[PDB]
Amino acid sequence: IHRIRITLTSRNVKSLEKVCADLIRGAKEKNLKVKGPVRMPTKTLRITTRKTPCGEGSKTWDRFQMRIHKRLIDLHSPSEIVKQITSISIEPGVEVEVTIA
Amino acid sequence: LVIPEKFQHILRVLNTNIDGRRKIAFAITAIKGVGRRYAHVVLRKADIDLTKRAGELTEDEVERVITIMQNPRQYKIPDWFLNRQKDVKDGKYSQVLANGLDNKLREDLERLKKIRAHRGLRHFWGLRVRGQHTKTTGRRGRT
Amino acid sequence: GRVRTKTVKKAARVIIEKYYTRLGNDFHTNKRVCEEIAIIPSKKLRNKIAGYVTHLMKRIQRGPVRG
Amino acid sequence: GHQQLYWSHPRKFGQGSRSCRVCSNRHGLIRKYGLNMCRQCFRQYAKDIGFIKLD
Amino acid sequence: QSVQVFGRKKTATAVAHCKRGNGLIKVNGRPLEMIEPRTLQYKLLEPVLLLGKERFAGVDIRVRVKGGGHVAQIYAIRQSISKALVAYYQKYVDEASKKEIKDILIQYDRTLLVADPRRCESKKFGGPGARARYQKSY
Amino acid sequence: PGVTVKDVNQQEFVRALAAFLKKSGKLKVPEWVDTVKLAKHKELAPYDENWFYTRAASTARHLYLRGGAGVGSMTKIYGGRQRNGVMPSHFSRGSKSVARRVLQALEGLKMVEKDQDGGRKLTPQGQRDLDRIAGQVAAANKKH
Amino acid sequence: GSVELYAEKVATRGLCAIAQAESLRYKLLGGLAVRRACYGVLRFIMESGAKGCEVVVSGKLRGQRAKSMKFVDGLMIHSGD
Amino acid sequence: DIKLFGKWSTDDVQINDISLQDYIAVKEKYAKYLPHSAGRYAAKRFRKAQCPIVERLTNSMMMHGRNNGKKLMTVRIVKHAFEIIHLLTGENPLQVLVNAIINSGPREDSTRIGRAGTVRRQAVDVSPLRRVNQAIWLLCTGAREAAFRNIKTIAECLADELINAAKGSSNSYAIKKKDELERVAKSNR
Amino acid sequence: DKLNNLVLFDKATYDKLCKEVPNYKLITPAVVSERLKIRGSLARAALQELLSKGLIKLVSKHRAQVIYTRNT
RNA sequence: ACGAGACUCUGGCAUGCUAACUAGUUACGCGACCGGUCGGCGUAACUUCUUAGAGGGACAAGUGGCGUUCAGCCACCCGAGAUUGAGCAAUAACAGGUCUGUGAUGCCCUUAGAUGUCCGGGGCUGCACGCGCGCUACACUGACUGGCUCAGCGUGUGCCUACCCUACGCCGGCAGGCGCGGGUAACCCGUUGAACCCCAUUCGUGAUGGGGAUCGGGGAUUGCAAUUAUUC
Ligand SMILES: [Mg+2]
Ligand SMILES: [Zn+2]
Repeated sequence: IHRIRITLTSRNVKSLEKVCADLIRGAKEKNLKVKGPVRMPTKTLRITTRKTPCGEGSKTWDRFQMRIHKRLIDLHSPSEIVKQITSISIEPGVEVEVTIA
Repeated sequence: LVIPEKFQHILRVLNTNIDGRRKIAFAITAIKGVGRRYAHVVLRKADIDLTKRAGELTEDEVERVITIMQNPRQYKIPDWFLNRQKDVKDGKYSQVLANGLDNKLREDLERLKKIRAHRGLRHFWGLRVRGQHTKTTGRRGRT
Repeated sequence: GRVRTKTVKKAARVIIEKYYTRLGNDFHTNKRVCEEIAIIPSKKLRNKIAGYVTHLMKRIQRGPVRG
Repeated sequence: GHQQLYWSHPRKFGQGSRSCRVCSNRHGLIRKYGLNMCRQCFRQYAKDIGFIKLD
Repeated sequence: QSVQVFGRKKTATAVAHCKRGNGLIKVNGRPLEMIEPRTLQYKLLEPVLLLGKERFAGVDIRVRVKGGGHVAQIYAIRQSISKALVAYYQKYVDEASKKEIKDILIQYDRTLLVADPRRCESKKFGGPGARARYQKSY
Repeated sequence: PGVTVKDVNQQEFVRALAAFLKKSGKLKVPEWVDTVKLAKHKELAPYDENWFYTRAASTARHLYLRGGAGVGSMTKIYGGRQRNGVMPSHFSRGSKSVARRVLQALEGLKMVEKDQDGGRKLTPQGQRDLDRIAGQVAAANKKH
Repeated sequence: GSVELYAEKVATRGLCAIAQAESLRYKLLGGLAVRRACYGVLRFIMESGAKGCEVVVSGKLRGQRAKSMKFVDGLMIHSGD
Repeated sequence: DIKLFGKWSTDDVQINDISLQDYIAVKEKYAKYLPHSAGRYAAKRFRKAQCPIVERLTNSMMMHGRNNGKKLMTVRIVKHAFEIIHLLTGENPLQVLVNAIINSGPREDSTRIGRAGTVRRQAVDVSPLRRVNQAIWLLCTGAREAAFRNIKTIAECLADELINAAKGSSNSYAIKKKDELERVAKSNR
Repeated sequence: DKLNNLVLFDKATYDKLCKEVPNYKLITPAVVSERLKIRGSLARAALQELLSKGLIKLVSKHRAQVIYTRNT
């Protein structure tokens, strides 16, 4: 199938942007037409906990946070070229999922 | 304009006095078994005008209102609308009204006290029966 | 309170003493000059330094400055 | 017999059926997102997990 | 000939599509004198009342509004309509007419053209809201 | 001219459509209309005693505006504040049976039909009826 | 057969606080006096190019009453990102 | 042609107090259709003097907890009682409100002793802004407790309160409180 | 202290409702209720009846406030 | 030099850039009603609206006063904004709290009719009374009953681990029940049809239709058990 969608998830923005730019550059050096990086809304995981290990003192809370950023790339290519582009030693921490539509 | 035909300022129904100035469906609420919803359903199925006050209805209207109040299931009032559904002893669905019916059926606490159930014991001791804390609440009338 | 910290003031004084020829009375040219000749890791700090440089240029315009 | 009695009480929903995956305690447990750790263990391992303080 | 200029208040945002037409003003498909509270109807009519029907006579305006609260959707609609007329006049008529309409609108109300930046403040622990604190006892 | 639902007042449109439905005499009403409460968060029965026709008119108008609704959607439309006594108030949904019977009565008038994606929608006959009633409302005291 | 484990060396041991903490731990476990071990770890960290460092040891250092003992050198920031 | 609501002009309103002319905003830049403008008059000191007097009254009406933030209700309560002031007096309601503001503001009152003290009070003069603020507060309070536990609706209590204050009558709560404050200031002179 | 308002008119109070209320500058259910010792519901009904007969002019109507004035 | 500031996150502005069938908007076709209304259908433009990256943008910078004419303060113009809110936070100290968070712990105590551990049943709520945090009120600027119309933050099917969010259809006042689907989620719930508020209605100044404690009789739901009454 010529419809290939790459989903990129990461907790670090800089790594995700570097990987997306590298992937699109590789897909454009080859004569492939690629739909640009669609940026899904960021998911913010929140946990609020009491600071103390006990129940004593002024009630203070830690507000922890995790942020998940999601990118989508659609390209028209045979699967072999997609495999060539994907395996380019991507930056650690970025999860890449290639799906056939 | 007040009705000349002896506008009943005070009306006696079930050994209770209802006020003729009160709008119907709220005047008959004074009966100790009838409140708001029961009154409205009774008057709807008795087909009387709800905008009238209790003093402008005739004797026949009040009579049929009393009968439909005392025989709800005979006029297609649903069984879930009553306050004595599946009554213990005689498993009859009914609506208990006023002195002699509501307060006497209230005197089913003696059943609980005779079997010495925990709820009956809490009733006998004047305490609270529905599992509420008694530390810091209800301290009125307990010296 | 718009009181500048010693970081801003010493940075501005050194910048002025070193590059007085390139500077003037314009904030928007001074900030470009500062970002070209200096390494200020923040944009807000750069803007504060450029603003104080403009103030000091106006001050030297009508005489001397102790710094 | 003891075989049918030992640990025979149902443990499927209450606090007796959940515990910290680190310290095996049963109090102050965080079930959100599948962490299944108590509050103190979470404060201890939050940076390793990836939860960092921003605001 | 169209502009699509929009305006906001709190979370409510309204986009006004203004094209060459014959004086139609609708909000979410309903005519202007039908918006909900109807106590602030004059707040909606302020642009056309200030500028006159003659200036809106050559345009059709259709406003799509979504976001938080009746009283914000109002003020968002009026901001969008004012800015849409200003932009249409600037792009398709001249700078002088734009100047006069902008002067009238700004003199009457700055919020007709420039959005209010105020937003809800966060809640901090230790109190029911942004700055209120729970009762302290000794 | 030409008048639709969206260029007339919705309250008097609802009143006119309810009058039309009652006058038609083809809408089947349940036998418990004079006993039910319309919501758990209600305290009394409706005051009108013709409330079924008004509710049918409201439901038909809603299906006109945003089609594809079913029970649950209409139950959420007619939900409201529930006062829990000495407890704080909370949102509460409307009666499911009244919404289901209103929708089932609107069909059979050939004004409402099931939609493919699940739910209810207005039939072209229903759209025409609502638009004619809207034209009547507009030609009425709305503007003479 | 899918998981596998390498093992590499730290570029600069003197600049890894976990490594220095382990070194101090196993120095104290070896009977070395607290001050000698702390000062040695401090000096090794400073000689490795660190801009500054701080070693704190707390507990029953001398006697039945606990106390804390701090060794600092160079520059050390505390606030901000 | 910017009549309030859609019926009350401002061209005929005369403040005629000189002292409060700069602090009652009703006339030309402060002629608006509605007493509801969002507005940011509390951001900087003295700006509330640019707020129209009808909006100041409307804001002062939202009081005693249960009515906090309900400004649409209060603009309705002003629209009514303007419709009622016109019926009762035959004059422009804006003129009646302005006259009430003039009449109900204290001119002197007492503070704690002078430079310092903890025994008695010393008389001092009132700022025009504080005059207008206190007038609005007193008029609103008088209306509020006239309508409480009474079949007389609000927008009737407020209308009669404003009418009495415009007349200077002692049937007004605001006039009584103003006289009380002024007399106490007189005694502590 | 406790006021005792009527719920329906008597001939004396139905009088002084047909030749003085139509002369008030302001006619309101609360005003008529206080000046005729009648309940709010009766006052509203009487004012609606007077307006139906053309003796009263409606100035404004609202769910919370209805205002009438004399026909002059 | 540390702390303050700087810093990071966050709120406001960009018709400028990058670019989107898991967001749309215009336009054009095809339909449904009386040019208009279409969260009716479909496909070009494109990115204002939506997302989220880069960069820009504000500095007391401009003007006028006050100041040693300095550091700065006040006011005004232009401006999206002329003080957004948090996070982190020094030296040093407390016999502050926590051994009941820990396979963190030193010393004691106990260790087999056990202070280990399961398993029944009680308790932790028990009520003359005192004291904190609170919820609902004392109404008419309100209750009731219909009608109308607007959000945002976010959470959804699990290592063990049983337990998810729910559209639509039907049955039942109701609480619920029964079938059928979607969703591991900008894809489904959902266009989150929130409440107050708005509009109309009835009440009519009194413990009143305010207010809902207490208590009786029925019906369901979750659970292995609901009585001391889980909840509805
Ligand atoms: Mg800081
Ligand atoms: Zn743990």
